[PDB]
Amino acid sequence: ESQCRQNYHQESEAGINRQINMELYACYTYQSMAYYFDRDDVALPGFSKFFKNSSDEEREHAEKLMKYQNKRGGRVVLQDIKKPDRDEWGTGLDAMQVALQLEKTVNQSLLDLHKVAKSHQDAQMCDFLETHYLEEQVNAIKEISDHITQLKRVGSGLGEYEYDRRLDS
Amino acid sequence: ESQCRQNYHQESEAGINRQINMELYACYTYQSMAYYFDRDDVALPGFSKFFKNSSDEEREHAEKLMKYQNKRGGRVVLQDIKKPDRDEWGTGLDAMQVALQLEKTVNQSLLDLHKVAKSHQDAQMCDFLETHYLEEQVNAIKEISDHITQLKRVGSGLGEYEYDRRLDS
Amino acid sequence: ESQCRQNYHQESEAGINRQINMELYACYTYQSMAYYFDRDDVALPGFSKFFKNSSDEEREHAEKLMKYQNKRGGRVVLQDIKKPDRDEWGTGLDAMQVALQLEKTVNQSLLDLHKVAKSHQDAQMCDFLETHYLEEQVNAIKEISDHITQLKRVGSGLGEYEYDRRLDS
Amino acid sequence: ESQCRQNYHQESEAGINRQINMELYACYTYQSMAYYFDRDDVALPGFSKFFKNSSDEEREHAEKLMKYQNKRGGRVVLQDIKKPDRDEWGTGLDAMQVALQLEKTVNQSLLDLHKVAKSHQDAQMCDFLETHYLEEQVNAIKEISDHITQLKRVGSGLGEYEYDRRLDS
Ligand SMILES: [Fe+3]
Ligand SMILES: [Fe+3]
Ligand SMILES: [Fe+3]
Ligand SMILES: [Fe+3]
Repeated sequence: ESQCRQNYHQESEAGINRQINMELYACYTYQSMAYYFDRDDVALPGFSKFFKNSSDEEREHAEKLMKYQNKRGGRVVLQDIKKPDRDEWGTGLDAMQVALQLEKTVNQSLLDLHKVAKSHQDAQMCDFLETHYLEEQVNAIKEISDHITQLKRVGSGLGEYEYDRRLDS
Repeated sequence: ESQCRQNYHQESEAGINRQINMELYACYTYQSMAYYFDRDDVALPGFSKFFKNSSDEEREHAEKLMKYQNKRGGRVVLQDIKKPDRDEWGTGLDAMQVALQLEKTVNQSLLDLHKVAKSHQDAQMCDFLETHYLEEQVNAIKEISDHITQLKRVGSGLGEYEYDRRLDS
Repeated sequence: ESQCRQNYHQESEAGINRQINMELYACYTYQSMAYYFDRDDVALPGFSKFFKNSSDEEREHAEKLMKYQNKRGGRVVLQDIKKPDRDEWGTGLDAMQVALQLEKTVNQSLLDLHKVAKSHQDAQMCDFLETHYLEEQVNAIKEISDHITQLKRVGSGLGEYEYDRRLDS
Repeated sequence: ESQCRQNYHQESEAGINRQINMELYACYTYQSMAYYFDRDDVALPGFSKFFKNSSDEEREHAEKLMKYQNKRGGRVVLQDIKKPDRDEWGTGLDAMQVALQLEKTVNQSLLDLHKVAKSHQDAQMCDFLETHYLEEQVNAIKEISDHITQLKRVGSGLGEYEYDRRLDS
């Protein structure tokens, strides 16, 4: 047993490893959308940049969990990173609806994992997830929702071009 | 009864006073290690400086609890500060193992006291301890653990000299 | 058929996707080594930083291939990313030997893919791989080889500690 | 026989003169599109600026071949520059489709000429074309292709006006 370990349950630890894989899956999907919108027959560089940055943030989320695992005395165990669901992602509106459901999926995995820690009375881990994970998801979901509403307002064609310019700046 | 007092249980208050004394005990032990490594027959100024700073942080921890006690309407009641366990602390590796067990002791006293506050539904006090106490202990324990692992890697003699240079910068 | 496509053979295209997956696999193994050395019972932060940066570079390599794929009119197709071979990586010297064999694996794949492009007379793709991929692998293999030679010179114990300081500074 | 000449085949030399004329023809067509969009009944100053710059780049490409010709010991021989194919170029989307087919024509000629040099084992000339000509054509074709995709997204009318602002800014 690790010399750090104090108040850190086996179940919390494996949840972290589960969530790490979840973040990496999010990162992989976002990265696929990014280069999907870089395609010459899509050509939406603002959407492309928005998802590339979303990707880099999910990967940052994952490494902080890895860092946390070590801080508490857990051990990182990595699984395969499953490829994204689709190879093509449709219109800009389509990919953002996928993004919303993705972020909500991640939020649920995080809310479940907060439950494990509260159950085991892991107060520090609860605050860790409150401060560094749950608040980001709430902002991320609201922001993507706003995007969805705007993409429906402007419609297709010129409207989708104009919103892409908005993500590009 | 204090005009501040709201949602602050008698048991939470006396736990604070208990923890204050615990922090001061930590400060006193660290201060003893600091000047132990300042001895001419020990002469490890980097270890000396590491523990002197650890001491100053524990004392800062204690005064913030005193400040908190007053914020909530409690009353600070101070007890004797028991002298440290040992007068001499052995090698640099030895004193860090003592430090780890010390920090873990403090972490347990804090985790227990978080339980009192959660039990009394003292949400504000839980966040106070999450934000300002529990996260520091997790970082402090991990950092001391790393030190222990390194002190075993470099061994005694020149290796302990080299690590002391690392704490001195 | 993409309006971009000119002189871009379907076999070259599928190799890019192949190499993309290989780079991502390299990235994943380095990420694993990085947080392996961040463990409290390993505690080699220099080695940890070296592999975290190596990780970030492989992902950079992968995104430039995705970018290239789109430039030539190909289409990115992502596969799973297989978990790294090991969960623990031993000593600093051990993980570097793995890194050399990893880099050589990546170099071999890149060399094979340069063959596919020269066969199809894809001159631009050859220079792309020459300029942005083959030169880095040669430098990377040599640098890791130097690291291996040095880690054997200093031996274990204090010597592995000293080299970790060299990777950190 | 030039005192420079080494490993420079007469067929490579005559191809350079061939390509010089091709670059100048590209330059001339872009110059025509530029002032086509400066017409008061077209009035697309962004498109006009984009093609004026494209014009200036092709002439730059041509002068570097003349410069190269002299470096290797060849001799520049200039032919007529044929008027552009059209006098009017239609919509912004139309002229970009012409531009893509133009760039691909130039790319094809450059690829053929790279073949002539590799056959004659003119390694330096291959890298010259790889470094200074083939990479730019790949980027140019992709950028124009992106433009084509966007001009179809925004449609005509306001959409063509908005994209013109994007090329102007
Ligand atoms: Fe995330
Ligand atoms: Fe403390
Ligand atoms: Fe690589
Ligand atoms: Fe040109």
